[PDB]
Amino acid sequence: DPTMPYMVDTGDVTALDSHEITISWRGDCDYFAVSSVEEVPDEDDETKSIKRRAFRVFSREGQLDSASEPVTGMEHQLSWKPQGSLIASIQRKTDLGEEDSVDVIFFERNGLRHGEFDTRLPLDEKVESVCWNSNSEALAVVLANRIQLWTSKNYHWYLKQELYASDISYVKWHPEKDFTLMFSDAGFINIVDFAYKMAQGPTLEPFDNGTSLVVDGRTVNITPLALANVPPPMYYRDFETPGNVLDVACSF
Amino acid sequence: NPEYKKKYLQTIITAYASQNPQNLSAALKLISELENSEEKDSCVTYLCFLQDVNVVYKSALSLYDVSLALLVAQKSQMDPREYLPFLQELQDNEPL
Amino acid sequence: PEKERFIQCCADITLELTDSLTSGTTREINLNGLITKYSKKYKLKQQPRLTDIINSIPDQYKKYLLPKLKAKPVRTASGIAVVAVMCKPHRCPHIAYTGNICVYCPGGPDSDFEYSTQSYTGYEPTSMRAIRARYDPYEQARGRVEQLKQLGHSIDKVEYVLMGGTFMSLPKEYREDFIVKLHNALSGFNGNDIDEAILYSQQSLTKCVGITIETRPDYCTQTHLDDMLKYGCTRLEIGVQSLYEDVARDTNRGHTVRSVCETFAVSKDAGYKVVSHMMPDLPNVGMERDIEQFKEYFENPDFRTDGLKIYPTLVIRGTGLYELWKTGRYKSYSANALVDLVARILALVPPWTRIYRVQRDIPMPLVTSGVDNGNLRELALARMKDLGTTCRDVRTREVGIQEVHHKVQPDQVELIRRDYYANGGWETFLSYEDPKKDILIGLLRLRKASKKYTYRKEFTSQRTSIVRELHVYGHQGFGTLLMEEAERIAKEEHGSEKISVISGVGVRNYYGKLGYELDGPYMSKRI
Amino acid sequence: LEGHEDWVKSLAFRHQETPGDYLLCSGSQDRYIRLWRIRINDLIDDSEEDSKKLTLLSNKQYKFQIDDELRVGINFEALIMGHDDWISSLQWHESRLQLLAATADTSLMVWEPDETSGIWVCSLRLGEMSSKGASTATGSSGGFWSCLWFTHERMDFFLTNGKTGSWRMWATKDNIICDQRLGISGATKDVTDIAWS
Amino acid sequence: RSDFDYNHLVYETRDGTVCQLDAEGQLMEITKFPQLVRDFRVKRVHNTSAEDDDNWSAESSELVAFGITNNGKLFANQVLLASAVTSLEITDSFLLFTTAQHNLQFVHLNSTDFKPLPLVEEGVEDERVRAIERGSILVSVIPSKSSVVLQATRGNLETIYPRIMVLAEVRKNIMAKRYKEAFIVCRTHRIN
Ligand SMILES: C[C@H]1O[C@@H](n2cnc3c(N)ncnc32)[C@H](O)[C@@H]1O
Ligand code: SF4
Repeated sequence: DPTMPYMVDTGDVTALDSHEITISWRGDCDYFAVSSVEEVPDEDDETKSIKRRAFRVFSREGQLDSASEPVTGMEHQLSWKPQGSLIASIQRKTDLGEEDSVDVIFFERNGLRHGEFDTRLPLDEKVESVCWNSNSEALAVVLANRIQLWTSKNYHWYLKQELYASDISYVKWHPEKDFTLMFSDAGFINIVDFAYKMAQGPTLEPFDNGTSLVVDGRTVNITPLALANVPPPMYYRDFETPGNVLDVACSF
Repeated sequence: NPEYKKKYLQTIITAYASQNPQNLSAALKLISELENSEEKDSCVTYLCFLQDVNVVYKSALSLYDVSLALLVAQKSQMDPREYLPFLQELQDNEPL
Repeated sequence: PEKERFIQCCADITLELTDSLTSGTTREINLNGLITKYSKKYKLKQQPRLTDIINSIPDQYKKYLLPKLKAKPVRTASGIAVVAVMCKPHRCPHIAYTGNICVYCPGGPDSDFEYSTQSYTGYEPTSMRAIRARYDPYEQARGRVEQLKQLGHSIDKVEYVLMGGTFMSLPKEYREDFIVKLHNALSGFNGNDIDEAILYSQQSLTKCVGITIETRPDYCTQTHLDDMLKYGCTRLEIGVQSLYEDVARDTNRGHTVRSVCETFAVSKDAGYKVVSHMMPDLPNVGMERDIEQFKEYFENPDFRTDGLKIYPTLVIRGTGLYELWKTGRYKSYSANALVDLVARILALVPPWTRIYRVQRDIPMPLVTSGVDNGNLRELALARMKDLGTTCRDVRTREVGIQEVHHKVQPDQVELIRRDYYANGGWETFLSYEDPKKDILIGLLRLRKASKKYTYRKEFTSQRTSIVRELHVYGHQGFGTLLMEEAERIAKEEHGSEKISVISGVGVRNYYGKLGYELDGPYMSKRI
Repeated sequence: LEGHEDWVKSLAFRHQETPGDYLLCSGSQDRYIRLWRIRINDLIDDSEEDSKKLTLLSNKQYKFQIDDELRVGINFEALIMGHDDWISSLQWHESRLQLLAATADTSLMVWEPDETSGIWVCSLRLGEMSSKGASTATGSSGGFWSCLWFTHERMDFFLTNGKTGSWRMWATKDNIICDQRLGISGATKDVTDIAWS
Repeated sequence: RSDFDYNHLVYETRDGTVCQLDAEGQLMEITKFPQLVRDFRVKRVHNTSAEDDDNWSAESSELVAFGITNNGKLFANQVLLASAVTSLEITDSFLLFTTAQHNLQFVHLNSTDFKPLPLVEEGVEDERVRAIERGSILVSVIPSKSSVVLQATRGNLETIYPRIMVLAEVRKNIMAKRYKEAFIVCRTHRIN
């Protein structure tokens, strides 16, 4: 029998979860999100209650406003995109084979899952937290010894940069000016700043084609606009790398 | 060049109809001067699409020809009762 | 007498105007005044109209003097006379396998209305025309085209719309009969076989320049798309109403958003053009999520459809929403709030997407609560001007409305080309436009048939670029320019060996002079 | 033959009651009818061309050889105006020079040559009783299909499809007084239930 | 980044000073800026006029660096030609920038001396400025096709053919005396 409703698929908790409650303010600072680990005596096999990770969204007056969708494998990560939508968290998704990849997931103020992107991180990698830029344009993912920068032009979240450090405690964004990240690497205060750049090929009139190269972490996509004006979410004959690319340039 | 007149007639017609003095006399003269019944009618249709049919028909009259006038008057929407007797009377009289 | 002097007044007016116009002379006093000076000798209520005098001109003079009163391109020059018809009332498919019908569709077969088709209230002009024709396609089409002829239009490119419920949920014989009847009422052929009807309509005068069939995402499978392309369909209209799955679930919608997106991809890869319906003020949405979904709609490269239809949620008696609005569970927006919301949404419409309509024309005396006025777009544009930003909609930048509303003429035409990625495909959007004044003169969409989703035996055989839509409104050799540039793109930019344009059966001859040969339901051309 | 501007719905030759010449009518979708004069050899009656008679192009005469010798000089003869809609069916008379035009505007009428100016006028017209074929609320485009026209002793019967599966009769004595006689009926689609009284 | 002609190399220091570099490895301080710029370009621009001096030659060279910072201000050797610009791209004989006033602005690269440009008032309607959709950032330029490729904020590419580039192509083809390739190219971009 064809049906409209979708099955329940109750959530659960992971193994590398950090059992500390976390709090995030949204950019307008009119609601805040609190994430915790909680166990519920669910109707599904009420004999033994199920422990998982959940969160709630409260108003500025402390009033509880919304609960969260029960997702199988949320972690202690949680951050609110300063635009005011898409609370960002992370998920293990470790039930069935080849479906196992830690992925950043999104939620709304209703706490109903809405969109995600698959971090190309190894399954066993430990992720400390996530963050958002001041203007909500870039999202930083922090791990034990490396930070990742993500952006999105057409919902295709690129891995723009990966800063390699030794021992990362916390990572912050500059509030008044975006693209200025700071962190504490092994007892050192480190400041990094970023700026958009067009990886342009030569524009010199003899044999030029606007060979714009876009980095996608392990990928380097090509677009010779003078040959095939491919819109950005697709690309023209990309090439790969062994690791995570930092920046690219094109020969004359 | 004879070849240009052979081929690029419609250019010359456009030129004659485009100059502000509107040298339609030369245009219709050269159109009738063509020794054909296929291209000449095509050029007349082209001219009527380009230049107003009433003025071009008046110019055809002023060119002292009735056959060309009758050919044009089939593009002017006037009732044929209102010009066919006229063209017949013009046709069956002395030149002067 | 009362009216005879009116008839003879119209007669003398016609004869005198014909005599004056034969040698090329205009009138003086807008004949109605001259009409009265003779017909109102006793002033017995004789009130003529422009249609009245037009229905008096003799045939030989009528067909040649009529267009000398109208000059708006899309009105009488482009002549895409939108002629809407309706199918017999029937119950929309999902009701069977869910339990109840959509929770916001007013009217139908088992509402307080016994006569109106689903999602209709039997009071729109189309509904009275359908009933006075008893939902028969032949009478509907003949009457509408004849009413258009009477009102002085010189219509030559009839474009059909098949409104009312889901037309795709009917027995195949009935739909075949409906389409054959439409094409027959257009051309004049009196046959019964769909193949012959198409073949006849292709040569027909008063070309069937296309036909639109609003439907549902589930009923647009491969076989259904093959059926509608057999019919002659050129644009699809798909109900979406929400990108949030919870709203679709709570509205008894019966189709997931993922299904909608898949259908979008496969239909756009079948050469169609899709126009989607986008309902604001759906229950459990709120202004924040309304703006969110309308901002994502053009931002997610998966939907990005070429048309749009914003239909603010109107509650009407008898629906599933009256038993939920009466209890106060759901409260509508505010008039100012909704006007502002429409302003902000329209601020985000990209240049290629055309806003086909705004809030439904369901009568005010029947709506329980919703939009107050009936001129929502007027206030939306006024508020847009107040906010400073401006609209990029095709319909708000095309030449035809500007020449009569804005009264602005175009003088800086230039070639512009967008190139975006939608529904898994690379879609180019060529146009000739006015950069200084933002006036669109001609447009042409174009798509690279994606390997993932294309299925037509005409396309999977060799790489193909589809000219999904070509439209010229306001010398005038534009279609030629756009078509040539599209050829160049498909040869170099796309690397496609055969470029094929989907076309309404009426216009299939126009591409003949362009060197296209008819392959299946498309007008194709190898390269 | 050219002179029509739209599709040619129906056409019908007339009886060669005068050898060497007869009439052929062609009715279009553009609400026009055109009468063409077929003239066989020795009756072709050309125009003396050595003296310029100034013929119009629309009056072009098509001359052709059937085998090599029957020179046929078919020439346009008349333009019948004002049918208000398509001409679904047209048909001559047995003897008289009257042309029957059955149109799609729920109307059927009869033309004849004017006894004065040699042109054609509306001799008779029927179907003005309010109806629209498959509907009846408003008429105007949606009535009469094919027509038959046959004369008994002194009775010009007109027989016409009513776009509802029912025939319509009109019997008229000489040319004016016409009255409806009984016709037949029947459904156009499948018949399902037959309930006896 | 590399030089405009790729025969050199350039860089910028945290001081705000832009310096050069060659294949051999010899540097020279190119210029300095009022503040360090988050992006820049370099060009040894030449000059020309109606009647060129030095026996009709354009060898009057000068190295210039066009830079842009976070505040939004374009610098051509310590001068402020425009403010609040979003992005730039230089090319043979042209400099393009998006002025964040929803217009693309051209500067010909035939002046050794740079002086602040006029403001683009409302309705200027000139071959220099060109109207552009809001939020659009310039991405690339192909003079060989005379096509400026931008990318609007929502993320859909957009190729325009600005008036001045096709016009310059038309002129250079008129001198070249083809009258057909020039005519073909111009009629394609419906010209006058
Ligand atoms: C015809 C289009 O309008 C939508 N629709 C359904 N019910 C209503 C209503 N009450 N008001 C406006 N639009 C409505 C249909 O769902 C479809 O999207
Ligand atoms: S929601 Fe769709 S299927 Fe349901 S009644 Fe409305 S149009 Fe029909």
